[PDB]
Amino acid sequence: KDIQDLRTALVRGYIDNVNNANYGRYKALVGAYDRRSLLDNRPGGVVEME
Amino acid sequence: KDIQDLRTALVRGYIDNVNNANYGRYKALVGAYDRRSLLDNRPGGVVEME
Amino acid sequence: PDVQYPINTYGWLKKAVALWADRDDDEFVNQIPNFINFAEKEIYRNLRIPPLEKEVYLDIKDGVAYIPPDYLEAQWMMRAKDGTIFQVTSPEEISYRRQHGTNQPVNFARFGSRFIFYPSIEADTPYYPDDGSPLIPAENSVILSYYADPPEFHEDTDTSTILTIAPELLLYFTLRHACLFVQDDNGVQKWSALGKAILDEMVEQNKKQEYSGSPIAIPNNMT
Amino acid sequence: PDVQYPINTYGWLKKAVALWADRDDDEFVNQIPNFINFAEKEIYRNLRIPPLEKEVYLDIKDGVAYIPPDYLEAQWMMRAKDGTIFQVTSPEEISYRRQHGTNQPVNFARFGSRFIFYPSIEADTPYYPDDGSPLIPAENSVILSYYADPPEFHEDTDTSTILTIAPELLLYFTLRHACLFVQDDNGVQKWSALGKAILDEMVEQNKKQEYSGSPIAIPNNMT
Amino acid sequence: PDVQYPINTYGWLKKAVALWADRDDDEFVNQIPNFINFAEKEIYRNLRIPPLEKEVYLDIKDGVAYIPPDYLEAQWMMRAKDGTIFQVTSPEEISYRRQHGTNQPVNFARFGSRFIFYPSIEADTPYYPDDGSPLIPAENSVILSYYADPPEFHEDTDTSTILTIAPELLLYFTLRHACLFVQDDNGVQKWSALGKAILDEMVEQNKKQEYSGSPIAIPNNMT
Amino acid sequence: PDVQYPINTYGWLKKAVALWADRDDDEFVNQIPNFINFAEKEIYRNLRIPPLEKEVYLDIKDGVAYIPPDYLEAQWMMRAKDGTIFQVTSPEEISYRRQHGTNQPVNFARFGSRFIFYPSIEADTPYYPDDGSPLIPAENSVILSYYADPPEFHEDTDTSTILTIAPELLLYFTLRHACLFVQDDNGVQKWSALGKAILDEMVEQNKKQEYSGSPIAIPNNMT
Amino acid sequence: LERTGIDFDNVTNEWNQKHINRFRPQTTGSGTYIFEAGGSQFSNEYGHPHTSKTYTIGVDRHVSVRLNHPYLFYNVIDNDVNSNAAINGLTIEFAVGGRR
Amino acid sequence: IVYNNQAPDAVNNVGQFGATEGSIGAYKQAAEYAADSKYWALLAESKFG
Amino acid sequence: VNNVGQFGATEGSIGAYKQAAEYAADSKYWALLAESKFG
Amino acid sequence: SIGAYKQAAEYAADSKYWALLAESKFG
Repeated sequence: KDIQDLRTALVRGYIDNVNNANYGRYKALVGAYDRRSLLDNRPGGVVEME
Repeated sequence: KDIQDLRTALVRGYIDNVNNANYGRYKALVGAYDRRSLLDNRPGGVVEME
Repeated sequence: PDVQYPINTYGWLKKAVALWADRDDDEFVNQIPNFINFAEKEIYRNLRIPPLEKEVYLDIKDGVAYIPPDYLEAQWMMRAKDGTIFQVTSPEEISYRRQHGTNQPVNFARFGSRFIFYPSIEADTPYYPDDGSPLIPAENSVILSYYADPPEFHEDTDTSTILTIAPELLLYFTLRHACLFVQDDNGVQKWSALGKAILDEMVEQNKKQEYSGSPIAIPNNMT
Repeated sequence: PDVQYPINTYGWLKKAVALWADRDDDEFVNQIPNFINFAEKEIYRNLRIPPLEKEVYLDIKDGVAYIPPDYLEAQWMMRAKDGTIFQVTSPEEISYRRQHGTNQPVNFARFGSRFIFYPSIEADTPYYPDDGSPLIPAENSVILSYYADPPEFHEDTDTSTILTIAPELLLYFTLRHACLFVQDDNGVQKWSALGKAILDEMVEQNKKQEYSGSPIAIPNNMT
Repeated sequence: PDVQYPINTYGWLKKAVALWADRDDDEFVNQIPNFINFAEKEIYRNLRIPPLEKEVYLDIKDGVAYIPPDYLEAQWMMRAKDGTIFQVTSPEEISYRRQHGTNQPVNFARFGSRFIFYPSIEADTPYYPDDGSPLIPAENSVILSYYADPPEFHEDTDTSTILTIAPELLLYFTLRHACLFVQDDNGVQKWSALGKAILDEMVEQNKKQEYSGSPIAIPNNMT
Repeated sequence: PDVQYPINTYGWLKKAVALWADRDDDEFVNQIPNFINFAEKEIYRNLRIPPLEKEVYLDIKDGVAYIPPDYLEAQWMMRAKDGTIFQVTSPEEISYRRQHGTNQPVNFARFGSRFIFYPSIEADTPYYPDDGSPLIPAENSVILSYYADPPEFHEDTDTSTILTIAPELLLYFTLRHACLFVQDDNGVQKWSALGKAILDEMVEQNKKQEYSGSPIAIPNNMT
Repeated sequence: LERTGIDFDNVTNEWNQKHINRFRPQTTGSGTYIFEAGGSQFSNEYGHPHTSKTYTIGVDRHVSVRLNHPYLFYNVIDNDVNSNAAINGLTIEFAVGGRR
Repeated sequence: IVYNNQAPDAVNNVGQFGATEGSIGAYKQAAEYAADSKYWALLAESKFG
Repeated sequence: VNNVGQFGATEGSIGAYKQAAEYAADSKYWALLAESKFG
Repeated sequence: SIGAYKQAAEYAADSKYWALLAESKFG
């Protein structure tokens, strides 16, 4: 009974950290944000900021 | 049933990171973009910036 | 001179400048239209805000288009149906696609005063008047959005959205050049510093606007 | 002149200003209103808080759902049904969503004066509001929460929350333009610094009010 | 004028300002209430201390609540029984729980002038008067603690906790704006520097208070 | 003197300049034109934008294709046939191409007043243009897009786009040399700073106009 | 009372613009003065008035006028009947602009 | 707790988007005729029924 | 009136009216049903 | 099917013109 409880909790803790990290965040204010350009989903981007 | 869900969702959270970084994006400032030179599809430098 | 509280027309602004620049003489008032023209051209040279935007239908003959004379800067353009936002590329890239190309995306570039399109699109203007109650859009047409230069006043009771929103913007900027005609050097900086302060105040109202709804990441993956 | 302990509003404020600049002559007063129209604008251009926010229902009708005149910036947006929050994105993505029809995470974007939503939603309002119908809040449609352009004062007994709460602000900030009409710049600096230091207090009040109750950084939902 | 030693009422403070700002004239004394109003609004805009806190019972109809008009900033809120401290989340998070949710914690967010709750709580106000010796709390009620704006004086013998605790606080802050009416610029900084010194003196009395009993770590683990 | 609200052109500008430097004496005016010829040159030496660009056909004839007098700088270059873009290189490479004859990526280079192209192209024009032939745009030959030296003014009613759009620029920049003829250097600094700050606006306008529509950094073509 | 073309040459040069803000008299007695102000861009003309105010001793200590001509003139008028007022001297509060 | 009895007492003279001082006249004339057309539209539906 | 309580007051906006384009949009929805009834 | 946002005055002109003709022929 104890083994199932710990292994469940440990794997549960493992999963959410993975699920948070794998699909990533980024950070930039409105200044130099370029909202229109950044939304491009192509890995080969053609536009950035300076 | 449970192993399939966790394994699939792990790869789904994996692959969405796969394509994002694969689509190479370059971001610069508004100044010094030099759009005419940068957008050349030939990766051979003949047009340049200090 | 005297001016009203709701400054909204070029006529009242022309006298308001002579009020804030309190001097009133033939050597100064007669050149005030030139100062306003100098101020507006400086402001509109780099300012980009939604109220001065414009919709337009193009006349693509064969993968080509002529740039409107009033065009300043280009933003998103799309089809009237199904969307399909277009993207800009370089001439050295679109030419590569033409020779090797003998559902696909759409790319465009600029040849001086002309637009180009790789897939050789054909679009037409609306069918226009007759009885002229509607303006029926035509199939296979495209819609373009761009920033256009607002017309110069050239008339007293004429008005512009800038006067309605930020009348003090042009007022301070025209006082810059007014303090350039007579070298009120201390006045030059105070109007300019206030002028850029109002001018820069425009942009963070706008970038906080286009991304206001729910700041997230990029949900665009190829699949 | 003279005033009351609280300065409820314009009818008194436009005098108190003259007061705080003791030398109140007519060439100066009659522009008081203008100074004020300047200051409130310099404020609202970037100030954002609840008291000016709005609830409102919309009419999507083909996803051309149009932007109200009074609009400045959106905080959130949703349905009255089951509380579904939208989020915002670019055309370049929503268009893909179209070219890949299959929609639960509703997105929307800003096409000029238009709002687009990927799915062809059909929230509704009545025709022009002669009304004669609450209609269960217009069929409990989407509802918008957005900051709106407040009305410029046009009357002495006219008012605004600001004066109920924070008038000294307006006073100082208009003294700013008042001390610019006539060249007393040290006073300008002082007025302006104080306006800003008064102001930032407000936004900090709001910040400390927002996200109270110690929420976790983000409840990580698996689903 | 003359003032007492235990300055505790608005009436004596109004004359005390005219004593420290030793000048007494109609152009200055008549505006003193405006200066005090300016000082208090600046102070209360960001100051958060326990004596101005308030308890309140809500009226949750169906997972919703209307924000009290006097609300400024929210702190801990809980159930009248068994505790269950609530936590704040984002609208984009609570909406996710609603659609997928068809012993649990409680989350809440803010929709403009309204509160929301995911579990669709229903709470009621106390049953109130009749004979009205007690105010009996009702079952399934909730209790909220928030910072509320103290009322403006608007009366001579009226008093506030600030005068009782730090009478010099408002006294120096109202001298700031008093030295703004007449440009005692040197006076402006000295009152302000002392004013913030007294104002900042409030906070470390408070943060040293909430964690005073026995500074430890976090004994909260999920098990 | 006096002027009109818009300063269309020279005939008025050469007076407005005298004006903005109130003391307009003859030793000074008669050099107005010279100051202007200086300023426009100081500009065009490095200014680059569309409105001065040019379409033009060429005659390669043995790859000695010669450079037009009016030339300053090239933006792109191509055929009217199938839209093939050339690119540019050095002699040291094209010569190799020759010593290694086998040509699709067409290159070219700058030999003094001559343009070379590796392949012995044969675009064509008529002999001297008595013309009498549009000839399908000279047999739809290569076409060039290059910035050209605009004409120096030579007449009062002569004009240029600049004045339609941005005259204050010329005004200030020539006042610069005008305030150098006669030693008032502070005015010089002011004129010059303003000219430059007016100017950079234009190039930024153009930059924000170029590469609009969010293109990808480079569509990577395999082929 | 009137004085035309005050160039303020004892503090600044003639041709520069001088932002005028306040006139600060030191009056004596009781009365109601009327103050006018004006100027011209050139030193020869009699300038055009810009504003006028009434000065009441015991209520107003000085007056506000907004001018920046290099050649300022002011007019003092006393038409009131029961006034025995007098003026000992003035104090012009003013700034410095520029010239061309 | 609160009553939605408040009414607009000021004039729509400012606003960063949409209505402007140079276009508030068009907004005012459009709004008044829209209500009049709608008011006579309900009467039109009433008489048609 | 108040020391800490700020939630007891609020200032309204300039006006909660729709755009002329929104008036144009409502014009059609009230015009589109017209020819439906006309038919 | 999304419409663009041109000058509001022009839309108001289209708003009243079409409404005027629609209601006039309605009468």
